[PDB]
Amino acid sequence: RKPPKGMFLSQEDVEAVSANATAATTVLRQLDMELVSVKRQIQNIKQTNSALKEKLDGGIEPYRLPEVIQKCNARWTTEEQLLAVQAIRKYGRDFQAISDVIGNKSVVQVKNFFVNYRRRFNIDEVLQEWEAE
Amino acid sequence: PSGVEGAAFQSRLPHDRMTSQEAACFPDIISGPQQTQKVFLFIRNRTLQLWLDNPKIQLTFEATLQQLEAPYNSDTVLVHRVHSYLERHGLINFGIYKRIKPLPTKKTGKVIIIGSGVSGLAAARQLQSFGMDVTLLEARDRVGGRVATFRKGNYVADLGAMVVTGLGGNPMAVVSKQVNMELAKIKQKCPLYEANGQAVPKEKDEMVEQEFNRLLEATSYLSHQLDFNVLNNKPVSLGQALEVVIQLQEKHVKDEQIEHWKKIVKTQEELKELLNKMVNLKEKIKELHQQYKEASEVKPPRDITAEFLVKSKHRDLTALCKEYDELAETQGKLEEKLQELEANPPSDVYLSSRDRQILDWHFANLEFANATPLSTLSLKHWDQDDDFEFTGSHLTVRNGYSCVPVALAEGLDIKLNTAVRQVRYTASGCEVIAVNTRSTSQTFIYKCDAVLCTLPLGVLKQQPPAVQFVPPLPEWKTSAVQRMGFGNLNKVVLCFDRVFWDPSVNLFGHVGSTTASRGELFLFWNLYKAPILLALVAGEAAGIMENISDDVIVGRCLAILKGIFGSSAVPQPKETVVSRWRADPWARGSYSYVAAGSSGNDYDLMAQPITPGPSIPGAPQPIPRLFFAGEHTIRNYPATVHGALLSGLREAGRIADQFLGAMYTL
Ligand SMILES: CC(=N)C[C@@H](c1ccccc1)[C@]12Nc3cc(C)c(C)cc3N(C[C@H](O)[C@H](O)[C@H](O)COP(=O)(O)OP(=O)(O)OC[C@H]3O[C@@H](n4cnc5c(N)ncnc54)[C@H](O)[C@@H]3O)C1=NC(=O)NC2=O
Repeated sequence: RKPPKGMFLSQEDVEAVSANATAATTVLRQLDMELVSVKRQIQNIKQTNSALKEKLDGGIEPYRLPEVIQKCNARWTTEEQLLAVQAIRKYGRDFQAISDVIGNKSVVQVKNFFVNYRRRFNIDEVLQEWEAE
Repeated sequence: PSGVEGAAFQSRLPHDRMTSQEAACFPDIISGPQQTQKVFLFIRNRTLQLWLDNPKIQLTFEATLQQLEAPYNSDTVLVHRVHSYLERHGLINFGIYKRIKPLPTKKTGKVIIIGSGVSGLAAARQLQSFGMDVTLLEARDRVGGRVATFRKGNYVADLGAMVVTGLGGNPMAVVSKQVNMELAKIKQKCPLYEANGQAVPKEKDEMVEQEFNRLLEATSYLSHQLDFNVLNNKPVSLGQALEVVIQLQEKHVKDEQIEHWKKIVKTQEELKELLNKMVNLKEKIKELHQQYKEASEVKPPRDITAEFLVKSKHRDLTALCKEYDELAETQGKLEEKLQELEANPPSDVYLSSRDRQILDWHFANLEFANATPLSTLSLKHWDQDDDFEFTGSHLTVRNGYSCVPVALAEGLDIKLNTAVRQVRYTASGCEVIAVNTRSTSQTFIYKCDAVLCTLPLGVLKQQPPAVQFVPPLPEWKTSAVQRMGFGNLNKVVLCFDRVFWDPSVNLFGHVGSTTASRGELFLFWNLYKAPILLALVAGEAAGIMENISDDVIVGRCLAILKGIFGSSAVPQPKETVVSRWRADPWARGSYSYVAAGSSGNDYDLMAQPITPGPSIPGAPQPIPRLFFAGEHTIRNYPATVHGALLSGLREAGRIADQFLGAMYTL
């Protein structure tokens, strides 16, 4: 019903290796060259990646900023309201970004701000100008 | 098996079923009620048991009926019919036994048997037992034919048949009780030794053998499951198929490597795209940090836009730093996945040069068993006689196999040195024209009712013929002769003064240097009481080594043995003999094999008797005159002694039926 274990023999393969006098040597050479081809292709991309790794040396260490640890506040200082309006102008609806810019306002408080100070800070107009870019 | 059922097995018969032959002689019983069949079968099996329990004395009908019980001994004609059938076809009272009823005073019919090999001798004894006039014509100065035994002093070594291939259902088991045969079991273990002269480690000595067995199963799969049996009109050989299987196993090895390195490039190219994204991000982070720095240099107090810039760029920087860290995360995963794949590559090669040479020994061993290059064997049929193999350990005849034919030859009219030149067969009878081998001009004529031809297939193949048939053998017979394979294997007898090998090791291999010479002195036997080593020449090497003198052959033998046991532990041989079976004019080879383009059906064709045309036109259909026995005529047991023996028994039964009449069929 099926070939022995560790033995590989398909109807397709038999016909291909018995097609002529040296169809056996031909098929085995096409794979011998295919192997050499792929082997030197490996060292090539290995070389390319080795150079790209060296250009990443040091990582992003001299570019990391220390962690700002501030507690979330409920009241809006005029300052924070003004930061918010500018954050909307730059980020639109990315409430997470806006929250991070202000620093001491939670993502929900940011969404609340959108409805509370909606008319007073023409947030409709501010948002439509963000989309204009 | 044991009892009455074991006797059926020991006679190669199904204990609980009637054979085709039995159906022919007893058509009343087999077509009858099931109860009668079982009575028949028991009678048959019990009679066989009686003969088998004591094969040194004739088993008569009277003695048989005596030991039968009710309700089996009630029908005395049924018992007489069964006994007669078994005696006629040589299932009981065959070989060498003491006769209770001394042979009939006058004989009936005359048979000339060509050749006093085992097949010839077996028939001769039977026909004489049936009361026929029998004369055997042997070309050699000895009986046995391809059962040749070298004897000198105490050295005894078979140049021909050597092995009893298991006693389970072997007619030679019966013969071995009748003849003083010193049967010694063969220890299976065979240590190989490479060209260098050093053993193959059990590690490889199993990897190769298991691969060899796997390669055979694979050819069997190629034949039966993929129907790969004809290629370019030519029938596919075992060799061709083995080559194809090996090539596909080398192909798979490469296919595996290709798709493994193909896994590496796909992952390495994923890394390439990730490192590019990382370099471009570290670039933007570099610039963005500078911008944040410059925004922080603007010291307070600052307006809200300037304060926003600082905060905004701070957010943007940690956001891009979030990405780079998640990209360095992925880099670590891909970077170790590459050390994963590079750590475990697939197989480098299918078989190395060292491997392929040890495999070639296994191929040579198979070429030895079939006495022919694997490229000559039929893929579909080379092993058609596997199902009929005997049970039990293979044995050797320690006192020389010739003891068997010589024992059979006793009390028989044998003309030695008598080379048959022509066989003439007509509606009225036969004349055989032979000459004296010593002075070829001295001619003999033999007139007979029937001729039993036991000429080897090698002989029958000769072109131009060594034996002429008048009239010529029919096209269906000669085509079978041409189609069938007649192979070759040779032996080198090496007689020493001392044992320098492992005495508990029966056989040990020598691995050749090339595929071309794998057969050349590949195996050595240590079987005899005396210090004798026997060297085999198989495969393509057998035919070539025959053109080389004994000294050179013995030279190469010593060389090989030196490499294995030490250059000073191997002395000069006192006596040496080299067989040349293909050269031998009375053999022209060693034994038959199922050639590519042949089948087991050709063996049946070989066994078919020839019936001459009528003398006077319009005269009734003549009796068959020319019968064939021998190794190459028995489909289920070809190329063996027991096969030859059995074919003899077969023909003797057929001839006696023809010329003495079958009284038991009523
Ligand atoms: C399966 C096997 N392969 C069995 C063997 C085996 C091998 C490996 C592992 C285990 C066992 C195995 N080994 C083994 C080795 C070698 C080296 C050879 C050679 C053969 C065998 N065989 C096969 C058997 O040896 C083989 O099958 C039988 O012995 C053959 O018996 P006939 O059928 O009767 O043929 P023949 O004896 O020729 O009688 C014909 C006579 O006619 C004469 N004549 C000629 N011309 C004439 C003329 N013009 N006018 C007048 N006369 C003329 C001519 O001179 C001759 O006397 C073995 N048979 C076994 O049972 N066991 C063995 O071990």
